[PDB]
Amino acid sequence: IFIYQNNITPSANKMIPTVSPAIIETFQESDLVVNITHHELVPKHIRLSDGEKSQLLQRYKLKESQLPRIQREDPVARYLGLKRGQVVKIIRRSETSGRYASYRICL
Amino acid sequence: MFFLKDLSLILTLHPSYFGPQMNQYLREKLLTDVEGTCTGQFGYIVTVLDGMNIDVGKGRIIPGSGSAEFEVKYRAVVWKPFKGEVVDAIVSNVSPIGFFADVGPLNVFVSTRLIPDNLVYNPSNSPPAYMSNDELITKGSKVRLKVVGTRTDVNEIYAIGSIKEDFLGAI
Amino acid sequence: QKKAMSSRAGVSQVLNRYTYSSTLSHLRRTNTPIGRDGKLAKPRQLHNTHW
Amino acid sequence: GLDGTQVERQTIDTIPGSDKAFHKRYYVDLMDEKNSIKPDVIEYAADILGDVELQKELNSEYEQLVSDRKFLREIVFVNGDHNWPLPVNLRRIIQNAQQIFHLDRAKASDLTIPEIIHGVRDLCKKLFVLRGENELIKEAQQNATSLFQCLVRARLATRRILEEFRLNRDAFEWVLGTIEAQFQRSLVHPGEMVGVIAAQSIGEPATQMNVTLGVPRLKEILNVAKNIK
Amino acid sequence: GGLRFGEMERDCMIAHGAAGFLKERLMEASDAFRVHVCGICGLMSVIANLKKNQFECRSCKNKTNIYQLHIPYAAKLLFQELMAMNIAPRLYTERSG
Amino acid sequence: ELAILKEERTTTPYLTKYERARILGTRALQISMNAPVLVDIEGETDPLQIAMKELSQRKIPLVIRRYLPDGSYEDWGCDELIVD
Amino acid sequence: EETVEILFEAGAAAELDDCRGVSENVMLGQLAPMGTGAFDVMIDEKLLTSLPADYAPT
Amino acid sequence: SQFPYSSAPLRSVKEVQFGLLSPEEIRAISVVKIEYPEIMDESRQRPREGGLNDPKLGSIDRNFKCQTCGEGMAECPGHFGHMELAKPVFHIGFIPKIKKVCECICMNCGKLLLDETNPTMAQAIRIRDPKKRFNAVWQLCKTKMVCEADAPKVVSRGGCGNTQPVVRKDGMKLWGTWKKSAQPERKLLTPGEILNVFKHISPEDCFRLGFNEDYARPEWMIITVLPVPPPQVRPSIAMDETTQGQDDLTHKLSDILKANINVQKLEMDGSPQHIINEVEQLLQFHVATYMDNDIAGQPQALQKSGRPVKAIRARLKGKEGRLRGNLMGKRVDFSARTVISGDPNLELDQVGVPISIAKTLSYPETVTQYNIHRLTEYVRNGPNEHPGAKYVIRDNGDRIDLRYHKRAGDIVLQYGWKVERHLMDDDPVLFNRQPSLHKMSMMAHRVKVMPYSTFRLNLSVTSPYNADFDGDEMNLHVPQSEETRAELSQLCAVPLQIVSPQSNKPVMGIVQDTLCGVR
Amino acid sequence: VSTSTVGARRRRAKQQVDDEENATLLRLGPEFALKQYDHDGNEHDLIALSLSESRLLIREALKARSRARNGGVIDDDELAKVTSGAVANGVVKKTLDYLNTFARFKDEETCTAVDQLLHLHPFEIAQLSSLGCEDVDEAITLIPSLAAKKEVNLQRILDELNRLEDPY
RNA sequence: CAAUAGGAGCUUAC
DNA sequence: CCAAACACAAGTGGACCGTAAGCTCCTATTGCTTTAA
DNA sequence: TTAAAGCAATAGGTCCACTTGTGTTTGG
Ligand SMILES: [Mg+2]
Ligand SMILES: [Zn+2]
Ligand SMILES: [Zn+2]
Repeated sequence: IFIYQNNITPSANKMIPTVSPAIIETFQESDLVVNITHHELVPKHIRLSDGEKSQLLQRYKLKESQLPRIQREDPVARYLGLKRGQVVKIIRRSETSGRYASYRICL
Repeated sequence: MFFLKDLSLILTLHPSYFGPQMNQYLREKLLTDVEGTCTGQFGYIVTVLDGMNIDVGKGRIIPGSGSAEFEVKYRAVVWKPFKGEVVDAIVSNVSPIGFFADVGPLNVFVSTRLIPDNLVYNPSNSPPAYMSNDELITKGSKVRLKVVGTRTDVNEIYAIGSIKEDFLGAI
Repeated sequence: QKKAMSSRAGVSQVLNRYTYSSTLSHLRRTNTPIGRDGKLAKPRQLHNTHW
Repeated sequence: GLDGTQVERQTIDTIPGSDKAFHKRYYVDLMDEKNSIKPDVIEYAADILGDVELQKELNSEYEQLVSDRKFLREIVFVNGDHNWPLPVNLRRIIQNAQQIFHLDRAKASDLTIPEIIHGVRDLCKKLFVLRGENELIKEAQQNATSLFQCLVRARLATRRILEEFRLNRDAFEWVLGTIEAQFQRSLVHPGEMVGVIAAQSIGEPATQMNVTLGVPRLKEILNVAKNIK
Repeated sequence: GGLRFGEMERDCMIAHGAAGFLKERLMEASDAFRVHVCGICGLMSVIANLKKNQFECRSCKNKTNIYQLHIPYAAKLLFQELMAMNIAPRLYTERSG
Repeated sequence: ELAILKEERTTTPYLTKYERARILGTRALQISMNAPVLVDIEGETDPLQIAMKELSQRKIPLVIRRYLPDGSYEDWGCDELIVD
Repeated sequence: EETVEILFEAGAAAELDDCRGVSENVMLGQLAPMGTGAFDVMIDEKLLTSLPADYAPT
Repeated sequence: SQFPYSSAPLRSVKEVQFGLLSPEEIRAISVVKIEYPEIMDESRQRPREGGLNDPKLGSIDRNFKCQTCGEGMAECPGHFGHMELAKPVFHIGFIPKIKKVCECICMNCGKLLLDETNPTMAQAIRIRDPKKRFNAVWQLCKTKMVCEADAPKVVSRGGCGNTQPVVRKDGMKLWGTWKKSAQPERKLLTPGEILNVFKHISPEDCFRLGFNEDYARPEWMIITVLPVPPPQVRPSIAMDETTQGQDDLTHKLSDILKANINVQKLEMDGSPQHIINEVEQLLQFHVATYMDNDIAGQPQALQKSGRPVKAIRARLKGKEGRLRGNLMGKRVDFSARTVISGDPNLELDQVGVPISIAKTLSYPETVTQYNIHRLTEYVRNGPNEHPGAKYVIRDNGDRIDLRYHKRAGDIVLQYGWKVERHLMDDDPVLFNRQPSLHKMSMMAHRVKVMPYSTFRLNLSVTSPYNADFDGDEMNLHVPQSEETRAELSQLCAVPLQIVSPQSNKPVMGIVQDTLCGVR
Repeated sequence: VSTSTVGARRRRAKQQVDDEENATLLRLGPEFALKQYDHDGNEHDLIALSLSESRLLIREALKARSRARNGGVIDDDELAKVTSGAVANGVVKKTLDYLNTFARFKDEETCTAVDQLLHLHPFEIAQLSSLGCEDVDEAITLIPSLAAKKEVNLQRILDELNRLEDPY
């Protein structure tokens, strides 16, 4: 994780994905001042494991492309270090049922 | 030549026939319907292996008409000729312009120009037949004859052979 | 006649003879050719100067 | 998982009030003589006092009620609102049960506490929005009916059932069976065109309608705008 | 003339879930038609002689794999106009992938 | 291949409104096409009402095949789904 | 919307239409996989074979 | 059942596969080559074969049959011809994509400007969607201005090394600017040269840009032979009992034929290069406006009445076009309309139907052994008395009209036959008021036959319809089968819509005098 | 009407000259693919039946359907009767008499023996059980494809075949 | 046993 | 500091605008030149 | 000298996408 201050230039930015097998993510300090997962409108995201993702797909008789989706650049996917194909589980308030579990897959 | 062929036949059933021994009625309908028919894509359907034990499955009611559709899948035996394949036969007819030989369910006729020239026809022999010195073609004979043509007509097909080639003709 | 498009339509109309007052009103009618292509509700409004 | 014609506004009774009011409505004590069931309502009144193998079940019930209170107050309805559209109307069920079985004359009730507790527990484990032995199926099923279970447990509490509604065993079995069947009737049917119904349900009110509101604001929302008025 | 069963009437029938009624309004109460398609090319280029019981797609040189379809006459006309603009709509009666 | 065994059938055990409507329509069309009638016909001559009597007595011989979004399906005879 | 442009793009890219929607089944006059058309109605044999043997096809 | 028997099995469309039509298949499916412009022979009775009204194209007359399929007007679909063009022309609906492909590919050797060597394109290839893949390859490959022969020892990728032009669009003419090395010589790209360049694209190259080998080949976006639609798509009409004008498409095809022949009068004799371009461009413009007469920045193909030509695109779009005017909604039989009135004495799910409408509309009731007496009474009653019947349908589709039949007493009804009896009490009918804003604006009612030509409604159902009785009219749709009767009565019936899902409250109440009176 | 596992065969842009039949050159048609399928779509080896297996199968099917018709209770001219229709009886009688006029293997025992011995392309596999041949010459000239496979073994296989051939 | 099309204009009920 | 590779912003494009219904009225190519009787 | 048939000829405001030009980074 490479926390920077002002900006990361695209020429530098292109080296970020070409450094396999390590992973480099960057955040700007101004963005990190508030932790957004503590916000009341942001429910708790929990990345699933591979076995649990397989269980989720089989329980619903689903393909990966038939799930609601989340961008890798989503602030909470960025905050969680989500890689492509990983599924978060989002438990949230429900005024009709009390509790509702949502799942989104990463683009 | 005979091939074992998996084939199907979609059917329509009136609601009036919806009784307790329906499936056997459809089996009898299949046996009457298919035992004898020709199709240009398969050949000739002589019999059906295990006729009484075909599975009709579950039919679906067509919306708007009320008649049932069945995909009665089964494995049967079909007989199809191919040009350039050798097929045995027995002669049925005789004529100055050639003779007819029954092949499988069909009857094959060979023309005069496609016959070894040592064979000579005779309208006056008893019995009337083609002859030669050391070759004979009379009624009841066997003929190992090649197929060199097959036109596909939906109901009845016809194959025209040629006995002009070696190892062929009277046997 | 050959320029029917780009020409004003409905400038002449069949005189309404259903009843007498309908005729009298048809003879005193007015039309602003703004057109219905456009949802500006301002020119459709009864205005003070209409008095 | 419910069809939108089948739900009616109902009060969730564990939400409102002070802790003292909550305690007085719902908490029972077996050893304590005064704060127990009023003796003149049940057949088995004298056998109740002093027991322990039943005060355990009463405490479990009260702790489940406190769990519901905390859940609804802190997660679901943080602002205190307790009148929400929900499936089967239980006031009407209770009043119909009173009418059919003639609950007058304040008769000695033959409805034991353990039977009440186990009846409500089984009912809470009988409301099927999703069927299957899978584990995500079980989790989704329990998340689906959490609010409705909160309602059913806030209403069918032991003190309330025995004192305020005075149901006997027959009325109790009838209320439970009716809750099963009417909840099974409140579910949306597979095949519903909920998208067309929702589109019409949203568009029709627009025909009757310095913050921007009404049709221009709805147009801004649906025509997702990078800037708004 | 007849009354227009417009788009909003179709929306209301869809909300009601009455699929058979919608199909019956749009087909048997209106321009229902029958066309023959080629089982190989899926174009309505099948030459049909119903009294002689003979069919042929001359492009595919086909006489056995031909299917009939009941479709709105307006749909047949739409497909023919698309063919007139070199677009080939191919109607297939079975899924492959 | 795509059929589901009668044990792991995870759909509702209750006949839905659309299934009931279509089943009644199809049965009415069948009886109106001189199909045999399983119930005892006492008074009524309308094929739809006869179909309703048969449906209530669980004597309508039809099957609902409930397709899942992935193409698989479950089979339920009408007589084993519960009608309200 | 954009009917002609969308049809041209579908032609130029060889789009395959799976015919699972509502409108697509509407324009072809077919039963939509919707409401009453979201299932199929088969013929049950186990219940049928209980009938009297005289109600049979001849 | 109103279709004569065909032996093929009837099935329904599960998959639609769009795509272009190749010239080979266009020639193959055709039935007659079209070359003579003039419509009639010489105004001479069964016009010139090889013209736009060749009987091979099909029949549009009631007492004549199709010379191609031998079927009546009812069954003959119409048959396509073809009309070879002297020069190839652009398909008007593909010029932007032709330009994009021209920018993407090497215009000399038919190869992609960049390979999988460059990892950006090596990953842009990896998109499954044809359109996203095409966009991701064009957004990169469009800027390299040479077909490098070496992939970035000397290893040759097979490239050529020719520079790339800067494509631009001005109307229907594709300009390509070659900036040599100063003066960039800008030349016109004709449809034929682009067609030749496009035929050279290899199958795998074709796959990378997102096209298809079997269905959509990039050169099939250039027209070289034109299909001629049957006269069904462009039928003639009669104005005053003896006169006929051809449809717009027919005159447009005639103009195209004139243009084609004028093109074939230039490459056969003197043509000083300022007539070849003019006449070929006339052909291009006629072909373009035959398909799309709404092209920006040019005049429209006009009629001698001053109106523009009704192009096919204009045929297909809009509220009144094919899709929304004939497919999303259409006019239907077995419907009625009249003013509505209120009746306090009707039940909630009852509608009062005028006698005249009850006799004009009809329901087909299959004859069975439970309704044969009643149906024979209806047949004897006739189509002028209620309850009667209008038609008898035999088991093969033959209609017995009971008006002109003088011997209505001598009809015995067979089993399985069908009688199209009158509208009768308790029939479920769909009843509807526009606009139909929600599912409860169109509901199924039970019929009660009444005099006095208005429709009668119980007054509590006027709220879901938003109706009142000061001029309103409402529509009535009669279901023509048992499936639709059951669907109406079990899903759309008035009692079933009392509670709405919009706000989980009732929509029908007590109104407008019963409320005041009950207070 | 009559269809089978052969389904779409959809139209690719290109055609194929290799579509005409020539039974001398192993070209049979797009109905006898080198790897067949079954009625469950599962893969399955092509079937090319000699006269013996087919005769046994047809006799078996006819007698099974006769026992089924009889409730559970000898000659081709009679055994072909089980079909329905005069044309059916005629075609099956001619086929069965053709089988019994050229059936060198008149039992299941020798059919099983040749099945074991043979199991190479099933076409020629069945044609060897169908076409009696003295030496290598008849096989390699009447069946011209045995040349370019370099696994012949025709000598001893044919020897044992004609040895197992019953008298007549 | 067979009753044109396209336009414009004025209106009806929301 | 002059060069290639590459990104962002601005301007000029296009497409669409409730539903259903009724009636009446007008127009459906016209004019000029050439050929044949 | 007149009539019929065929061919030719005129003068509303928003948003999104694509293309071109000018600025930034890395560096020969
Ligand atoms: Mg009104
Ligand atoms: Zn074809
Ligand atoms: Zn090149």
